[PDB]
Amino acid sequence: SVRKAFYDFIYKDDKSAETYKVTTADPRTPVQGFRGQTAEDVAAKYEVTKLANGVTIITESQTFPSQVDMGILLDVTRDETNETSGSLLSIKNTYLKTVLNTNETINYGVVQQSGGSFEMEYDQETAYFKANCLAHDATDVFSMVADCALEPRSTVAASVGVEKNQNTHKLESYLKTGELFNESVFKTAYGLKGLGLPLKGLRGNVKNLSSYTLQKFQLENITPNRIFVCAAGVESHQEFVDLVQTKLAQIPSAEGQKTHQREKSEYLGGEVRNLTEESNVTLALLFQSVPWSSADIVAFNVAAALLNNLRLKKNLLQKYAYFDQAEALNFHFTDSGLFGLRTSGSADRAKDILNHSIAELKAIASGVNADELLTAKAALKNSVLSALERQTDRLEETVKNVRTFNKIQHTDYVKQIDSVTADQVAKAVAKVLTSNPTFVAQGSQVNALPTYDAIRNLLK
Amino acid sequence: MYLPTFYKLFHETNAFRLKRYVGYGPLLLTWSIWTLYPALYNMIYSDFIPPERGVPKR
Amino acid sequence: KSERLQFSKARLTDFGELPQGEIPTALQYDRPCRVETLANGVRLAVEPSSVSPLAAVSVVVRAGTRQETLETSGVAQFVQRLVLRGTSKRNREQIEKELALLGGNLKVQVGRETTTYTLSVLPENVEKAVDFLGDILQNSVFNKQQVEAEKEAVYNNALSAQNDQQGLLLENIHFTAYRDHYFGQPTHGIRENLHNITDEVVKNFVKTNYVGSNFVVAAAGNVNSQAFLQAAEKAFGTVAQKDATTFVPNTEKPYFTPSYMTIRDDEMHNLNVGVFFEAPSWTDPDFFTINFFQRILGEYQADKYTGQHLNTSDRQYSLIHKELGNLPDVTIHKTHYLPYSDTGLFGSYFYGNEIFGNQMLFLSQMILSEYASYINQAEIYRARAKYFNELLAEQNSADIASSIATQVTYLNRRVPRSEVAKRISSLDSGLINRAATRWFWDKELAIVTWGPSHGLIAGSHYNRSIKRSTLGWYGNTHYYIV
Amino acid sequence: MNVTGAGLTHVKDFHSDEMRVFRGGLRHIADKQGNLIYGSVNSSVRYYHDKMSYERGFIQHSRSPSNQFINFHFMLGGFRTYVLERFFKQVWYRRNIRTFWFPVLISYTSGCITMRMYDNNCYDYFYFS
Amino acid sequence: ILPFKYFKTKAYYRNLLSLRWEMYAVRDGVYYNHFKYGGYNSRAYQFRGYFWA
Ligand SMILES: CCCCCCCCCCCCCCCCCC(=O)OC[C@H](COP(=O)([O-])OCC(O)COP(=O)([O-])OC[C@@H](COC(=O)CCCCCCCCCCCCCCCCC)OC(=O)CCCCCCCCCCCCCCCCC)OC(=O)CCCCCCCCCCCCCCCCC
Ligand SMILES: CCCCCCCCCCCCCCCCCC(=O)OC[C@H](COP(=O)([O-])OCC(O)COP(=O)([O-])OC[C@@H](COC(=O)CCCCCCCCCCCCCCCCC)OC(=O)CCCCCCCCCCCCCCCCC)OC(=O)CCCCCCCCCCCCCCCCC
Ligand SMILES: CCCCCCCCCCCCCCCCCC(=O)OC[C@H](COP(=O)([O-])OCC[N+](C)(C)C)OC(=O)CCCCCCCCCCCCCCCCC
Ligand SMILES: CCCCCCCCCCCCCCCCCC(=O)OC[C@H](COP(=O)([O-])OCC[N+](C)(C)C)OC(=O)CCCCCCCCCCCCCCCCC
Repeated sequence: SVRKAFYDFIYKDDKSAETYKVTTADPRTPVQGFRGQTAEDVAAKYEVTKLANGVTIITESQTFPSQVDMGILLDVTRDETNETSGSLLSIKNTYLKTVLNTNETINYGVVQQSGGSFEMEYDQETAYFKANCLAHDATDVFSMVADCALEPRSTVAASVGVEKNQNTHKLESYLKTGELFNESVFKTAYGLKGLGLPLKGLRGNVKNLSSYTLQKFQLENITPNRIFVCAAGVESHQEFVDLVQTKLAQIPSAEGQKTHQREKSEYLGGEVRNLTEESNVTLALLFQSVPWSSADIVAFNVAAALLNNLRLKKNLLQKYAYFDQAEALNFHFTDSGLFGLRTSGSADRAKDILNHSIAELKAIASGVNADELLTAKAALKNSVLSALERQTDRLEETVKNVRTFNKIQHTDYVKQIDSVTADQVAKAVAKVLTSNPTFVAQGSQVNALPTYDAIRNLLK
Repeated sequence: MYLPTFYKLFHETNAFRLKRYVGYGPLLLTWSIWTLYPALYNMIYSDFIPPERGVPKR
Repeated sequence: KSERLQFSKARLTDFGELPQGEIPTALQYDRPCRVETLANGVRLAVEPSSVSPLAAVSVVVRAGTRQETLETSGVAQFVQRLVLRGTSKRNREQIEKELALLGGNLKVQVGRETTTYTLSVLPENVEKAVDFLGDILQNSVFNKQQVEAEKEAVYNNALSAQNDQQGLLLENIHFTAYRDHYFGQPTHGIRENLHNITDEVVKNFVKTNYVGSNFVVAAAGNVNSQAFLQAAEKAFGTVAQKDATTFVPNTEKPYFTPSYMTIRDDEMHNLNVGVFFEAPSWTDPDFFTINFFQRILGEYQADKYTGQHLNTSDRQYSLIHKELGNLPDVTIHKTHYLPYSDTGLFGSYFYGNEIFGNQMLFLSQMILSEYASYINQAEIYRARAKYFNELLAEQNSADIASSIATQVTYLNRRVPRSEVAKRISSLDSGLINRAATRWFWDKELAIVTWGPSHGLIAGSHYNRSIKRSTLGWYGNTHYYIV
Repeated sequence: MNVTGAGLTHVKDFHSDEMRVFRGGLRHIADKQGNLIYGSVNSSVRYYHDKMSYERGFIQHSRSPSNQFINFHFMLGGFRTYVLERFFKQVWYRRNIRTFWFPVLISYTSGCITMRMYDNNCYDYFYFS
Repeated sequence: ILPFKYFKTKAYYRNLLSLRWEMYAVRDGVYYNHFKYGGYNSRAYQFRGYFWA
């Protein structure tokens, strides 16, 4: 009004203004006249439906008024061939770039002004575009999530992605991050195919990530039968179903056309020994674990919780000083799995780093004490429930549970962890140890290590 | 959500900057009035207030 | 449910955004919370959330670094570590086993003027968390041998503070801001005094400060209000009551001392620069306005935001991010608002290449000062939406319990989501400008620059440029060069 | 992190040999070392010739003007073909006159008409009967 | 105007020189390689190819 205009022209407070009173109200007492409503939490209900095409929809009902979360999960790095290795990384580096309905700048502005967040994360055999925002901004945000998650890559997007992928590769090489070491581990484990393709993609194929290759990748892999849409905090399932239908209904059914299909993954017991002249030696010893289908997966997690929390610290890090750091790796895949240890320590005692490490893993095969098992299970429960308490992570794991087991199992994770016993963990680890080892070593004196046959004999 | 065009943001920013800079117009006017005051006096009483017509008898 | 569909945009009257005084429907509802006070002065707060899978119990004790002395410097760390060493009822093995059996998440953080012990557990043993946590903080026995044993750990922890460069720069900012008060001394204690703390000093510190009036126990998550209240009355109800006769050091106001410190350490490859204004206290009228300012001048990292995703930095609704996008080597920026009982510090921490030292030095000063004269509505609404999302996003039991305990400690009240939303939504361009000129325009500064200072050594004093940098568009000469 | 990029991004960084005298010991830097900074007008003025050109498999032959006619192809045909036809019908008319004969003719006619009207009115002013 | 000039210039310079300096003993593994390999001279172009060769 005129009074506000006058009091803004001269930067002087308007004492009588109600907004001034509200903003300058003493924090010790509530603002006069305002008293928000009170409400109690409600049990969460999960509902799953399928469209005429293969797209699936999952909703977690509102438990308490909060920001709505949405997401799209694509079963589509395992589905990358040497022709199009690293496409998913380029998509990640330019996940906000769309040109069909909304622009890169405009959808970034949508993210910024909605006050929420929008992220894209991809693993082997999965990509996930998640977003969280206020309810009244949900619709628009979803229009961005779907397009960014389903629109074919544009030439400008691919051009930007090539540069960003090159920068990412340079940064990874400069930092010597454990991700590159894991890439080498998977290369030797599976053999540059299926799960063996590097997560960040081959560096020699970066220049080939043109819009044509990305579009070929999307056409081959992205199909309605492998698209899951998820919402969390939605009062009505049907409202979100309609919201999705308004966007993903156009996608034609892929039935009747030869599908790409995923080749069954084979495990290879290779070894890699790289001389890097590093003052520290990094070793990794892995074996084939069980897939998601097998019930032993939980046990394996407990085994990891038995190492990364209680054992591996005391037996290796505390007793020996040359152990820079040791950890237990546990990856699960739809058709295979990996479980083992990754250690790093002084190069001059590389052999001492290896033997002891094996013993620790072998100790698990020997048996587990009751107290250690209880501690590991308690720590695993704490971590899992800390993850589940946050709505976004809960929704992501809900999507993954639906896409893997066709039902929701995160509601009874605690019971599954409780059901685990020491005997099951010991037997599972003993069975895993019998598999052909996959051994990787990068260090200054990796040239002097026990032979692969000696490694197997020690493991035996 | 509030998604104003960058045209509008540029226009509003430049409007504020113009408002800020206009405040020095009076300052320079006062400086050039204190200075050159005889010129202002000549202008005022030659154009806006012309002298009287008649002449002294002598 | 809610009237009409929840995704409705009907209320978005102001061109796709809510009006000034309105708040989102989600923030109109507040979770029940009850606060009670005991005879000892211990304050029990409970905000149950049945659906949550965990229960968090956070004990906040107002004892902290502020209540120490040069001769007793660092005793707070010793108390922190010795609480878990043993007690009359439980040994070190006993307490370690108890902690392992239940949730192993026991986060203990000691900061100036406060110490927080937050324990996260399963809902079915929340009482075990209370009775345990009430015992450990109350009946702990401090042996001379045990205190001697942990001197090495405390000393090493006082040397490794440089690993978290942001934390060390904040410590140095506190040092330079309050040069005539113990509030400026580091929270990790004086290195050379950390080998002089004995059993008697620790016992005196925990007898003078750990009193009922200084205890606030908050519970969040799947917790039964009545059961938790009864358990906490049983456990913390026997805490010794505060005695007015005892003397608590450093009780005067830490008056702000503007200064500029240059920790010149070449070979670092990067520069940490912190620039801070004096800020209101917890009880000041402009408490929520400064939080809104913090969310206006948000965090930044070169791996995110304009650093990696945009055609140009100008094509966005954030001026600070617009400036930071054009600086390739300025990697990290974060805005910190630290309110205390008497004073506060609001400022920016930059971490980036030293070639841009004069930019990071003069950037945060300019933007805030610019808001003293003109702030666009786009920035106001961006900060408002960010604040709403932050209010709705506090869903983890530990963090919410800690926030409840801190709010009860510093305000004797739990501030509901709806009230904060109403307070910050009412802010307008004029109110923002007036608050900024009250706190940012033509004001003094506390500056610290840690790292390569070859290009910053000249002009490394509080010269004309530093004082004129807090003027929007006046004194911005040095920022735009290079 | 203590790394140059702070552990978050890769910085395209370069230490220019400019403002340095010795690359090692007492040895001097190459005189034209600065020219190795590609894509900079400051490096060389030749960068101002920034036309777009890329080609492969192209071979060009140019002969010394010492083995060529001083005035090549001059009056190669008859005078009529080289001058009257090539120059006065394909270089002057086909290019110049054929493009402006109509507009210039219209403008000239209109200007002449109006100037004649102006002169007639002037005569009427000056002379009576 | 002389006294105000004095206040502006000489007292101000004396105030700016009220600096507290501190030097410590850094004995970490880091070597002072920046000192050994560093430095830029604005007149280096006048010294390159002319002096100390
Ligand atoms: C009504 C009835 C009418 C009846 C009559 C009708 C008549 C009709 C006539 C029609 C005429 C048609 C003309 C057609 C022209 C076509 C041209 C042509 O195609 O050119 C290419 C033609 C062919 O070359 P091409 O294309 O390589 O073809 C290869 C050929 O098959 C083979 O190539 P080539 O290499 O064998 O070429 C041979 C060519 C030459 O070709 C060459 O290789 C080039 C050689 C150039 C040499 C130039 C002269 C060098 C010396 C200069 C003076 C230095 C003085 C230094 C003093 C120092 C003192 C200290 O022959 C010559 O040697 C001729 C050069 C003549 C140069 C004259 C310049 C002026 C000299 C003045 C001297 C003054 C002295 C003063 C002393 C001191 C006084 C105090 O090349 C030439 O002709 C080059 C020479 C051109 C000379 C032009 C001179 C013009 C003079 C002015 C205009 C004339 C009127 C002036 C009136 C003045 C009144 C005051
Ligand atoms: C009163 C005193 C005297 C005053 C004199 C005033 C002169 C005014 C001239 C106005 C035009 C100047 C244009 C300059 C260039 C800009 C235009 C341009 O480039 O256009 C692109 C156009 C197309 O080029 P393009 O597509 O880029 O292709 C590249 C060309 O092939 C590239 O071309 P190119 O390199 O192959 O050709 C070079 C060019 C070289 O020409 C030049 O521009 C050189 C001029 C040198 C002398 C300039 C200064 C002279 C000053 C004398 C007075 C000095 C007084 C002050 C003295 C000191 C103080 C007292 O030679 C020609 O092409 C000549 C072709 C024209 C020959 C005549 C053919 C038509 C004959 C039948 C009509 C006769 C008149 C009809 C009147 C209306 C009724 C029908 O270029 C041309 O073809 C234009 C050529 C240049 C103009 C030719 C003459 C046109 C005159 C029309 C005047 C009509 C006025 C209204 C009626 C007046 C009634 C009295
Ligand atoms: C006919 C005139 C010819 C002779 C030249 C006259 C020159 C007079 C110079 C002295 C008076 C200047 C007064 C305005 C000062 C503005 C300063 C400024 O930066 O602007 C603030 C802000 C910008 O703030 P800023 O802080 O970004 O300023 C920097 C501006 N740049 C980047 C351009 C250097 O701009 C405005 O919003 C106001 C602009 C006012 C001037 C607009 C000029 C064009 C429109 C009006 C004139 C149109 C007719 C021109 C003649 C055409 C004839 C056919
Ligand atoms: C006949 C002669 C008549 C003379 C009458 C004189 C009466 C003067 C009375 C003045 C009363 C006080 C007014 C205070 C205004 C403060 C505004 C403000 O907040 O400023 C901040 C802003 C800029 O702010 P800022 O960015 O510099 O800093 C703000 C400060 N903080 C951050 C702390 C809040 O400046 C302006 O508003 C300036 C523009 C407004 C004034 C413009 C006047 C133009 C007049 C031109 C001369 C005309 C002469 C006549 C010509 C006739 C031709 C025929």
